[PDB]
Amino acid sequence: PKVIENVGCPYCGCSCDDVRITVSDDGKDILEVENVCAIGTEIFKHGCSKDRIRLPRMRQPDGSMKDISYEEAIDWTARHLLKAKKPLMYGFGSTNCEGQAAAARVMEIAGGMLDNCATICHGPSFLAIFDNGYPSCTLGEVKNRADVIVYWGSNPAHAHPRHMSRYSIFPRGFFTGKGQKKRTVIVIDPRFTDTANVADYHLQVKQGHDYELFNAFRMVIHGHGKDLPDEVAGIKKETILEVAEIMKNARFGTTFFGMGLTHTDGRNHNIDIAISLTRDLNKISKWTIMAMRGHYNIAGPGVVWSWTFGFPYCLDLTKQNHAHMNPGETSSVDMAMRDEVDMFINIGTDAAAHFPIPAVKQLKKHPWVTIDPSINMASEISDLHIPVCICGVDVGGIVYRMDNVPIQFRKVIEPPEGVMDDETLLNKIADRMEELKA
Amino acid sequence: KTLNMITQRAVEEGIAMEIGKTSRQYFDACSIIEMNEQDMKELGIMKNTNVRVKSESGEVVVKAVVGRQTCYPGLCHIRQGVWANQVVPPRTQSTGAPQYSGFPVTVEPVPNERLKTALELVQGAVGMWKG
Amino acid sequence: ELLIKNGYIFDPISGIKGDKADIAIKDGKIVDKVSSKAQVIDASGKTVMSGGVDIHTHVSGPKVNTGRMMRPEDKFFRGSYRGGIIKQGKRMEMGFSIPSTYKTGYAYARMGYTFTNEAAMPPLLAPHVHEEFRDTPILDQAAMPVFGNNWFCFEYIKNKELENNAAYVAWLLNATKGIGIKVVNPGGTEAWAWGENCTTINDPVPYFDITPAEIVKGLIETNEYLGLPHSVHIHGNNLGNPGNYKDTLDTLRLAESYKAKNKFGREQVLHNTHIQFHSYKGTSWADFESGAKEIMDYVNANKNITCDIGQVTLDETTTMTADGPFEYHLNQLNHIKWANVDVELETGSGVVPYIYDKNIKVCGIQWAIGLELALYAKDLMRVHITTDHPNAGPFTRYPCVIKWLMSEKARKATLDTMKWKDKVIAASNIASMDRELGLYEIAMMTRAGPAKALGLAAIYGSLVKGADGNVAIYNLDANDLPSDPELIEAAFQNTAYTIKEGVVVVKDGEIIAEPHKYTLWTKVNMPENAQVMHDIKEKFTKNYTVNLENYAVFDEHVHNPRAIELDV
Amino acid sequence: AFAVHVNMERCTGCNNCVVACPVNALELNTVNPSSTDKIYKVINGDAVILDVKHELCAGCGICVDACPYDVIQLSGQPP
Amino acid sequence: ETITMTLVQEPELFLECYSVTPDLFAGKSLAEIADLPAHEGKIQWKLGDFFKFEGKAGETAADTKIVVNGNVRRMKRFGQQMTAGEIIINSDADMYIGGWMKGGKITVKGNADSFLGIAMEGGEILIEGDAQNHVGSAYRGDWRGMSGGLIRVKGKAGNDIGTAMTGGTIIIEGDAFIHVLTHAEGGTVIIKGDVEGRVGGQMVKGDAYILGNLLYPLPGFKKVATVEKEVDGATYTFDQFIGDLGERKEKKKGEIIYGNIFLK
Ligand SMILES: Nc1nc2c(c(=O)[nH]1)N[C@H]1C(S)=C(S)[C@@H](COP(=O)(O)OP(=O)(O)OC[C@H]3O[C@@H](n4cnc5c(=O)[nH]c(N)nc54)[C@H](O)[C@@H]3O)O[C@H]1N2
Ligand SMILES: Nc1nc2c(c(=O)[nH]1)N[C@H]1C(S)=C(S)[C@@H](COP(=O)(O)OP(=O)(O)OC[C@H]3O[C@@H](n4cnc5c(=O)[nH]c(N)nc54)[C@H](O)[C@@H]3O)O[C@H]1N2
Ligand code: SF4
Ligand code: SF4
Ligand code: SF4
Ligand SMILES: [Mo]
Ligand SMILES: [Zn+2]
Ligand SMILES: [Zn+2]
Repeated sequence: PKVIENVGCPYCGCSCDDVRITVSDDGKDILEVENVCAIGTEIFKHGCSKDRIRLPRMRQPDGSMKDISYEEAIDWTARHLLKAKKPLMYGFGSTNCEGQAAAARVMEIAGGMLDNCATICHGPSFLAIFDNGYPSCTLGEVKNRADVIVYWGSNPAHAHPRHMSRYSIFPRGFFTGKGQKKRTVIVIDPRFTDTANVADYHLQVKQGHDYELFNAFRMVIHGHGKDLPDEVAGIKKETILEVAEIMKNARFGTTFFGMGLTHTDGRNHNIDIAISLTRDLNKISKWTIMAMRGHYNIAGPGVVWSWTFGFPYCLDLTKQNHAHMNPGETSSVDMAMRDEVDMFINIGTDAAAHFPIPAVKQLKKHPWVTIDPSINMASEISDLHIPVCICGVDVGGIVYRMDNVPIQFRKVIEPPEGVMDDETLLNKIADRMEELKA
Repeated sequence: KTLNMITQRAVEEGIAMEIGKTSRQYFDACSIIEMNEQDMKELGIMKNTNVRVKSESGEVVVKAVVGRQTCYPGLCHIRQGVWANQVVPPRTQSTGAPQYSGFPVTVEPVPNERLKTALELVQGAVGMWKG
Repeated sequence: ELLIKNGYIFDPISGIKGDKADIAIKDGKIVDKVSSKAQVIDASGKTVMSGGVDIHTHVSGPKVNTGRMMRPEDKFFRGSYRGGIIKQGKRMEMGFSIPSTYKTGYAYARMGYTFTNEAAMPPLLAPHVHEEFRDTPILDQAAMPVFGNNWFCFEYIKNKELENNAAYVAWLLNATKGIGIKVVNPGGTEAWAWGENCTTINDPVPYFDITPAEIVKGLIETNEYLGLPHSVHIHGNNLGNPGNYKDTLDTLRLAESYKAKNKFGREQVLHNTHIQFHSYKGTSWADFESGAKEIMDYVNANKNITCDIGQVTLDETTTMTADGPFEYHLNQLNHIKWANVDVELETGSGVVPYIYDKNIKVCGIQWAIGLELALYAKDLMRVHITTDHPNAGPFTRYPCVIKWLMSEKARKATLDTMKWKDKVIAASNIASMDRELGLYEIAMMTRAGPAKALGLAAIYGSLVKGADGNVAIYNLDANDLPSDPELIEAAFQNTAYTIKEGVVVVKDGEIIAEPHKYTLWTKVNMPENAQVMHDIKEKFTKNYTVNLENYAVFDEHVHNPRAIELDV
Repeated sequence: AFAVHVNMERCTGCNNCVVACPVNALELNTVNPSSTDKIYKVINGDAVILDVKHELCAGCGICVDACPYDVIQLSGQPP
Repeated sequence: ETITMTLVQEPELFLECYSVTPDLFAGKSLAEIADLPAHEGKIQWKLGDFFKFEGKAGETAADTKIVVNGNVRRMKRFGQQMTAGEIIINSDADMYIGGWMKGGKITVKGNADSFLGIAMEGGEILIEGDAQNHVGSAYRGDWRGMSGGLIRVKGKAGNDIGTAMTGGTIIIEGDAFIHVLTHAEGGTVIIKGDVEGRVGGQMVKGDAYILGNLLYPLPGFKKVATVEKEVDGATYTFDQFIGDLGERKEKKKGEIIYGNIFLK
């Protein structure tokens, strides 16, 4: 019955911080959680569990898995990181920004490849940002000004549940006092998703033809739109002209994109034609692209490694004094394919589940270490499983929202007696490696 | 028959993973095909029956249902997870983003065959399936 | 604890010109006398100054991180790294422009600099700035929250509540741990949120019907009433267009009725920054010449106006200013990348690469303008050196700026290697100009100017008793300046030594250690206003996505603060 | 004064039924708010209707039209 | 006049042998060449630890000529920044062959991995295998990329052919895949086979000769004329399309210039 305000929900890009927890009398049981979506409710319900991992656990010859002390696990990982020739550390989607700084230091000492879930998720988007730029905005800007909203290839209803009710559509802002009723929502994707149910338009496009769709829109905008064919990407020219007229007349627009663009043919060229469209629309209106980042602090590795090495992802830290970045050559999946690794470290992700199984097969040839709070597929095919605190429930810190706005997450439960957090763990690994004098 | 395919999200799927990747909720949420009613009739797939989704980079036995989110004739959909990534092709096009949406696949109605659990799928792909 | 024996001293705050004085640092603070247990430094024949202070530099923040992401060509180009290859310190140095935090810290340490004032920060994005500051290595650092497009400061300067606006500025500063006030494109940046711009000083903001003049005057009244250390740092309007010297004079005439009242020593009331950007003349880029003469005539008249130059270093760079319209206009000029980051109820942003190459009349004249500004200054204490890093070039080109000032052979060389020399000399005045700023003058406008203007000359910027023990020793002798200007370049590029509060951190130009750093802020002590408390709560409930209890940087997310306290 | 029923089994906690209800929007979005009572609040991930005795609803259909995956049934007949 | 390299020890991982250029091999003793640096993983090898040398290099790179005769199919960075001379790879190859090259020529007798000829500025390449994607593509985050020289991929190309190309020529004797000449500004691309589509997107200026069949034409190109053109061959009577009307166009003296894509 000790109600705690302003907590952070640590799952989706929304980084919602309007969460209220009613912690038990002893400060270690969560009773009721208000204002959060279900996916979040379950995160907190799992964090407040009574039967949770407390010590590392090693793979014995028999194939079972027995516990070891933290110092022994740190010794194991340090010795292996030094003995290896090009270790790969992957993850960082779900960690505080101190967890993504400590890891950068550890792999600076080691000399391996450091990488995050950007490669497999919105890294194709960054590659377009490198090409064309990122005309964007914070989310309060679309809350308080947006007149048109476009969800191109995204599905907020199931990806980011309270995105619509917090930032985009339903809130009544300052210059949008009328709320939804003066917002025009356009949703583009081949399915008739729940976002399209809520929407007012829908451009059911053939899966994979978004490049042709964007080119049609941009010819319309550039002015001689009469040269369009009868239909484009399955969309009909009159509907194209309708949506384009709405976009032109928008007082302040905003485009959101997701897997529909970053996981189909022409991974980054879809995103950069979208960005070109936004830059073209800002000739006569105000339009701001914006990427639907997935995990809470998945924009955290981007900024932290931007300030540390200058490169958001796919870091080639093997020269030990100059880093390199080329996603086609230094990314986790391509290196796993070309068996270019020597050790895989699972930190803040589920590589076993969410990688292609050929890549997982290629990777498991080498040692495999997992730093997770709870059991998952990586912790089931790893060699040792080091527990760690959960961001936002057992430990606080900074996280980075969809739009690179830092939210400060709070602590609601003390972690089980013995369990440390990743910044302490990565720092101890780095200290032990320097002790081993490499 | 060529039957283009995508792999995407669902709230029940997110809920399931945060219950736990090894839970009955996760099994129920992810082992799912959400295809079109016209395609189900034309192929010969009984609603709520196992089916063999076999692409060039694998194979998986997955329950076949119909989804509210109306897939147009010629589209498939698995909620992302163990089962979908058993069949996702690894081609990246030198970008690091595998072909997670938009790969061809053939669908074969194969009832009377069980579904493979998440642990069984992954630990057997690696060669660790003790149980 | 340390003494620097027998080195030429240049302390403008004490009027010392080439004396063989001895500085006895004792536990971080300079003291007159220390016993014979202090390790000595034989600085014979070496020019000693104080630890330089930089007043305007964007070495952190969301703008800079957006640039670092958007521009990976910056680190790697044509096969080899333009940032050079080096690991002197315990970490890496990546980046030619917009260097990573570990390169900025080390490069300033090698420069001799010790304090850097990260100019613009959106107040909502304060944990970002304080996180990058924890990672910068040796330099002490403060950041200036931007209050010239805040909606709360549009309401209060509309309705004429000096007390309420002062209470709000104190609350903001106490939340974002800032040190002053920056007005970036007064009013116009918010009209950019709709897509427009305030092209003059008089036009109203959309829906607010307040003007740049009114907002600048209101913020000046607020600042001088609270007695904040640093004045109202001002950007200006009609940036980067020909003929805007008239508007620059119009905006500089806004201080004619104020006096700097504070317990700190500063004579400014407003600080007009990168003025070589505001000192253009003519109609377009084909009838474009320099108005630096007029700008510096006005500044040489007025004693409550201090400036700095934005000298362009003639290379490739990314330009980051908190105002949108200038960056968008630049993108439409050169057809290169463009990034825009609108903040909620606060500011704008814009990142655009740009090539200041030598083969353009426009870039040549832009280079000449800053030199004309600096060489027309009768009082150098009021005109400082920055480059608006990286807007006019990276800071690793400060010694190039100092070479250009101190050796007219350098300027003749650059003007001769320039392509349209005839056009540049016809449309400027720097070809026939003899002035070579002396070593005393350069120490003045590098160390004492910025410190005294920031109103913290007590601790930084001088070698007088009680100051903070930050000393920077250089190679060159003050008796005879080098014949070859490249010698000056190297001498200011690499320092013979550098001390940070008593601990030597650079030797021969090679990093040695990194003890720690401070992050200065302002600590206005004053009873709260129920009216501003209510207005802030209402505005966060209705308009801001973050919460009121999560807006203030937590007490544990700041790195060794050392506030500067105030009263009422 | 009608009766709304929320299917807890498919409610995702999206909170777009709370934000869109025009009786909820009375407190913070009106000049001189008249009544400050609220029909829905999302407790434990599902929308709970505090309007137990069916006194504040007005059968507007803004909440039924808002929920992305239809889950709110509006009853126009006396309970 | 020539150098012979023969792989003796197989490296378990990929060797970044950037040091293998005529520029580094010119005017060096055999022991020195054998001790030129070469990385592998996070370790640095000496390049005599994986090769056996037999030859005499010239005083100048324009004189010397390297011949690699082993399974160098896991070796990357061959030819990097090669200014003049000659290289031969009597096998296949991996990533960055000929990267940022300014002259000379590389005659890979086999395949090639991605990033072949990245930002090249002159010289020749004579691959007879199936080059992967990013052939001639500019480095990530750049706008002025390949600006001269010749690439001759005698097999199936891939994605991102001639991205942000500025000058020169990329000839693909086989066929291609999506995204040819995106963001480009000048030069030619001569594809002699089936192309999936997306050719010429974002183009500001340039030429893209195609002798196969576009299966997905972009909406941004319209047919304006049927012209005869002798491109790598003889009169093939192309029906040119004009410009990417989706993207802004640079204007010349008194005329707007379009990026015209040709077709069979
Ligand atoms: N078929 C298909 N597969 C896909 C995709 C697709 O589109 N289709 N998308 C791919 C993409 S977009 C990515 S993001 C992946 C996403 O997939 P993942 O990135 O793997 O996301 P999760 O599986 O939820 O990882 C959460 C794990 O991190 C743990 N964790 C939580 N907090 C912390 C912390 O603070 N510290 C540490 N050390 N651990 C913590 C959690 O307990 C959990 O074990 O899916 C990918 N796989
Ligand atoms: N419950 C739950 N929530 C999540 C996640 C989860 O796994 N479970 N993952 C989180 C993370 S890691 C991610 S990155 C985010 C991302 O989630 P989102 O970026 O929002 O994307 P998706 O949810 O996968 O749905 C993408 C939509 O694009 C459609 N689409 C597919 N192909 C195309 C195409 O070719 N063109 C167009 N125009 N549309 C196409 C798809 O049908 C789908 O409707 O969600 C996050 N939220
Ligand atoms: S939208 Fe995401 S961050 Fe917000 S409550 Fe739901 S799961 Fe948490
Ligand atoms: S019908 Fe209208 S008044 Fe009633 S609960 Fe729904 S939105 Fe509120
Ligand atoms: S809008 Fe629908 S799904 Fe969302 S909380 Fe309300 S009833 Fe549940
Ligand atoms: Mo993701
Ligand atoms: Zn400025
Ligand atoms: Zn500035």
